[PDB]
Amino acid sequence: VLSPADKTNVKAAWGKVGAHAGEYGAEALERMFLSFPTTKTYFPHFDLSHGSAQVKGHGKKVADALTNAVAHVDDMPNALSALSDLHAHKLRVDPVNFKLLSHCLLVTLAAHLPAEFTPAVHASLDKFLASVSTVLTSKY
Amino acid sequence: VLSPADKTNVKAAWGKVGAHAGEYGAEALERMFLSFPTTKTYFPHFDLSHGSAQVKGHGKKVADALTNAVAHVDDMPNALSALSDLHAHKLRVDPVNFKLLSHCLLVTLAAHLPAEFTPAVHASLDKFLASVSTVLTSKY
Amino acid sequence: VHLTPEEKSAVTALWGKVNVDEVGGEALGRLLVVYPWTQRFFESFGDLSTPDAVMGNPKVKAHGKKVLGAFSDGLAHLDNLKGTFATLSELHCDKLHVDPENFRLLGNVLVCVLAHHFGKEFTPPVQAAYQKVVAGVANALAHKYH
Amino acid sequence: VHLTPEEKSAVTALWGKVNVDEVGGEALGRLLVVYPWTQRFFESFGDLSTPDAVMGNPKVKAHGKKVLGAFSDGLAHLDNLKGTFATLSELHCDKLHVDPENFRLLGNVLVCVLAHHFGKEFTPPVQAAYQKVVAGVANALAHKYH
Ligand code: HEM
Ligand code: HEM
Ligand code: HEM
Ligand code: HEM
Repeated sequence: VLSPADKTNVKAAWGKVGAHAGEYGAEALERMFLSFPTTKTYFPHFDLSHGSAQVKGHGKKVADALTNAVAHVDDMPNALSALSDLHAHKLRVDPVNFKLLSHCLLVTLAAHLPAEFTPAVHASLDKFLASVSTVLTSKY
Repeated sequence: VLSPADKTNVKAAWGKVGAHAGEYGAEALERMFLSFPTTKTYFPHFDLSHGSAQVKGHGKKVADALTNAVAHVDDMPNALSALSDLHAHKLRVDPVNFKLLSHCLLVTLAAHLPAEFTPAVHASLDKFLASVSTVLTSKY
Repeated sequence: VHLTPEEKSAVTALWGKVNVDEVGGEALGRLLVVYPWTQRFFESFGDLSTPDAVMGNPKVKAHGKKVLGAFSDGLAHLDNLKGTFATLSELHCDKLHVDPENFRLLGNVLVCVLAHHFGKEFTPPVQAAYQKVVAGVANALAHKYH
Repeated sequence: VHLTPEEKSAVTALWGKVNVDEVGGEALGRLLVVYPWTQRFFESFGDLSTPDAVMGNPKVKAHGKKVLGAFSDGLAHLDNLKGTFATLSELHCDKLHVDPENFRLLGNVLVCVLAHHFGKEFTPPVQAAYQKVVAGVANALAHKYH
């Protein structure tokens, strides 16, 4: 579940992120790969070095998926249907890894939104990312 | 998600369990309390000894909730609404604990259904119990 | 890990009844079927399209033997699981890069296999003792992350 | 746990800038708000009805100090975390009965608090080094389950 409060908190947070969405996505990816090196095995063909155009490009895609989820918060399974299929079936992502990327996305937001990242907003974002992760892991 | 195959597997499994539902529930509880002693703290006022009428009684309630979920597999959040509220809000059950009880429920079924507990049926039951657990943890 | 004598007895007594040529491939097989992302680390093994495919698969049955071989080993060395699994940790951690939650899962699947095969014999205290074992093995395998 | 010199530097340099009277209660507070089941082990502390209640609560701020005290300690003893936390493990495991996943969560919340306070300074390599630390602390705290 996501309360109306959680939804306004999440919308608010994404509002302030603004056009930095893609860049924060790339940063969250880098945080994940450095902090949790096991996640690197899903991207053997990427250059994962700092400044990698491939991480940057992929960060924008991750952020765009998250924004699409925010924009359709009440029907995420439908919105995220192809992505769920991709990650469970083709990519076979270990469900544990969604928790790790979600934490790095939270770290990234915290690192950039000193005002917005209140305890309440932290809580709402955590639930939002857990709901996305639930969707993305629904199709094994 | 639960495919039509998963649903027929789960229905089949519950069919063979039959009137032993409550007894298996009590057994699953005992397996959990012995294997995962941390779970015992949620039942300070229970006698948890073997043969405990309180474990037996509570086992029947657990099994009846599971059967109600099976019986309304396509609308579990509605069916399990009060139970989700109870466990998240009043009881504050650590979400990790649902995984542990789910494993003991699987062990119990395996211990009693040599014919039914095929690899495919194992898989369907795991997904069924993960869906119930998802519902019961949706309301923090 | 600390097993009491009654715990050691419960484990050892059942473990001598185990078909070491079969239980291993049954546990590994079920793991690949129940937790399909684990099939990421086994594309080589061939037809994993179906449960029958995975279960009736040679490389699975072949490999589960060693896997089962590992658990037997540590059952003799609850005192020194870290020392026992030292090598194999760098294998799954430094070389394979596998999350330690997955070792807990294999352990739990092995427990389900033991219950399936022993039925009534796999009582709640016997399960409790086997949980300590697979917990200790999973942890020792993950020491190269710790 | 093995921190490289650059990892040790990244951690130590930031850790000296930390307000030890505040960060502790911020991390603990957020844990109780974000993961509300953790409030099961703290009914005594009073008004935990709201985030403002929890955050603006004396017993939380009081207790987070010690909690933060613990992490500082282990930051001096990455060589002997098990030896460092020995006592406190029997406390949370044998006496309190707490799942080790929860220690990982507190560690992650502390990392979010560090990022919030240090912003740009909390770079991805600095985070990576802090993750090794909180991972090692969480594991050492759970040794009384292992
Ligand atoms: C909030 C969680 C996640 C979101 C929103 C997300 C989003 C996306 C999106 C939008 C793509 C687009 C691919 C494309 O269309 O070009 C993608 C691909 C991919 N994702 Fe994720 N993802 C998430 C979690 C994860 C995790 C945890 C992993 C593994 C650690 C992962 C691994 C991959 C891989 C390997 C690809 C394909 C990379 C390639 O070869 O191009 N994802 N993801
Ligand atoms: C498949 C998962 C679960 C199911 C189907 C389930 C079902 C139920 C049901 C039907 C009740 C009924 C209470 C009543 O109406 O009298 C109950 C109560 C309760 N459950 Fe669960 N439950 C599950 C998981 C858990 C877990 C993991 C824990 C903690 C380890 C837990 C702890 C409790 C407690 C403490 C009560 C109240 C006990 C009392 O004081 O009477 N439950 N549950
Ligand atoms: C649970 C998730 C696990 C995964 C995903 C995994 C993955 C793998 C992979 C990919 C290999 C190499 C096989 C190949 O492709 O040639 C391997 C080897 C092996 N694994 Fe696992 N592993 C897991 C857990 C375990 C555990 C818990 C044990 C024993 C306690 C174990 C015992 C072994 C052994 C004994 C070998 C090979 C020995 C040899 O070749 O000399 N594995 N594993
Ligand atoms: C993460 C979940 C945790 C929970 C739910 C938990 C729970 C508790 C509880 C109930 C107490 C007793 C407080 C009281 O009611 O009087 C306590 C004490 C304490 N905890 Fe935690 N704990 C957790 C993790 C940690 C971690 C990771 C650390 C440090 C690394 C820590 C450090 C301490 C300290 C230093 C004390 C008391 C010291 C003293 O009183 O002498 N806790 N904890």
